Amino acid sequence: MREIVHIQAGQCGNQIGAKFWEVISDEHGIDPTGSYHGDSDLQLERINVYYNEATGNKYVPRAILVDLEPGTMDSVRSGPFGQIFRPDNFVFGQSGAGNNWAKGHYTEGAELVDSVLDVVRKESESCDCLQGFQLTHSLGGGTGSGMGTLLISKIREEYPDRIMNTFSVMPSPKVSDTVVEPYNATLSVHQLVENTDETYCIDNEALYDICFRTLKLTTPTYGDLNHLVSATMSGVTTCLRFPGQLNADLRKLAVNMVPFPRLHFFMPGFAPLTSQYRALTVPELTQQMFDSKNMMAACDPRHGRYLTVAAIFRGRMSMKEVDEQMLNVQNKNSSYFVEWIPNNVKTAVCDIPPRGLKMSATFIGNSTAIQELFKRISEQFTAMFRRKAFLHWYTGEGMDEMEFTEAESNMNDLVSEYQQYQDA
Amino acid sequence: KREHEREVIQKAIEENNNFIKMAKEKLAQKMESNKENREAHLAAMLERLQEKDKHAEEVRKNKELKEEA
Ligand SMILES: Nc1nc2c(ncn2[C@@H]2O[C@H](COP(=O)(O)OP(=O)(O)O)[C@@H](O)[C@H]2O)c(=O)[nH]1
Ligand SMILES: [Ca+2]
Ligand SMILES: [Mg+2]
Repeated sequence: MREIVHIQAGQCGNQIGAKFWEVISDEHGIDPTGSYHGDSDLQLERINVYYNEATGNKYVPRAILVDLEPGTMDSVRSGPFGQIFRPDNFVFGQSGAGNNWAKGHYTEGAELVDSVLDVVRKESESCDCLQGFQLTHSLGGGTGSGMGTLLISKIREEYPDRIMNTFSVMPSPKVSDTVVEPYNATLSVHQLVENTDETYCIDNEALYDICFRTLKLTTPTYGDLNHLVSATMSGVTTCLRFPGQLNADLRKLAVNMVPFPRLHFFMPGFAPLTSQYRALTVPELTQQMFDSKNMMAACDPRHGRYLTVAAIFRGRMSMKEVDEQMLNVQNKNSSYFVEWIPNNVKTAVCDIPPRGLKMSATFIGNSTAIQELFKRISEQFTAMFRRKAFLHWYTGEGMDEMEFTEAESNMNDLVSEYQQYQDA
Repeated sequence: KREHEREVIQKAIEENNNFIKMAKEKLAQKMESNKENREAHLAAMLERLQEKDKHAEEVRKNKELKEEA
């Protein structure tokens, strides 16, 4: 009974978080009313990891919904699986964050953070053995970015010995709401560097490119982008939700994936990405899984080296052929895997496939090429900060320019740290 | 970090209050200074008119002196 507490904060965190619960509830046979209607005991074997069991054999997600505006959470409550969430787990304010990290982190979110921690405490007290927490949020806004990192710092203070995991959506000018997104992202990244054990870097630039270039969607929407995130989130949590031997819990995943404490930002990948009835072979899954076009971080893996890799295959397939194909990719491209971490690629297989697919593969890579993402944010940050542009939105909330300078230096140190192990 | 969080929000409160304080004080200084200036201009105007009245009394008094002779 290794429970995980889920938190979704802000517009992006709740919209993506809602889709995630919609996807995995279908995989576990849980209907919108919380009643189980599956046909396999494998669905309920690890059901308590994400779901609480209530009176009447009801499965209530262990999810806490946080926002500084009621708008998105009202849509979630009126959505397909809206009624499955615990009503007391809806914690929301009214002022909003205005896409401002300072408002979420220092002024508006500070007023609300204690009430969120009360719900976190209530959920944790009923856990037989709490693994830790997973947070879904964006780094470009105000609530998920500012208040989300405030929650992480306070949760770590109250639960220092638990694993902190995040799905963090990186901003991009291609899919952009405000010009201040590089400011909010840079401030949030330093918080993640210190206070998370695992962060899946989901880049809206990559999601847009996959929808446009690969899926042939001329005008991608957020719903189209979130479909890729839902599939990715389901894949990366497969080892947590189903019986298995590899990366079965958050801490064991962290031990396998994080060789250095600050370098814990992962590149996720998914296959297939089909724009559909054709069967996909095991060699095809492996090639697409490692292909840059299937990466969700918009970083070129060939520009860096893999520190560690986690691979998950879902469906009824030949595990012998899976081992052969996995060894084939490593042996044919060994230059992109660091030689000082032997056998850094670990492969898991799950029998239950995702909805609508016979075969699927999920990629989790700790590559030094993720520095390209942080360099991109750093360049956009500096372009404005050198002229102190748009800073008044933040100094008006009590922040000083020195805090921005330290955040800028912290991320450049992170970039330099990645470059250290790419040449070693 | 908790100490820094307290200092940021207290800094935002202090700057907002100081802005309100400066706005209130600047306006009160302007309204008082304007009131004194306008009253001074009206006082100068009335004083000149009173001096005209004093001149008129002198003129009329001067006529009575010559009428006696
Ligand atoms: N992938 C994805 N990104 C989103 C979504 N909504 C907002 N974003 C991104 O998140 C950033 C805005 O943050 P947002 O969540 O709206 O601000 P918040 O509600 O105050 O936390 C921008 O960079 C958007 O591109 C969504 O539904 N899906
Ligand atoms: Ca208030
Ligand atoms: Mg928004």
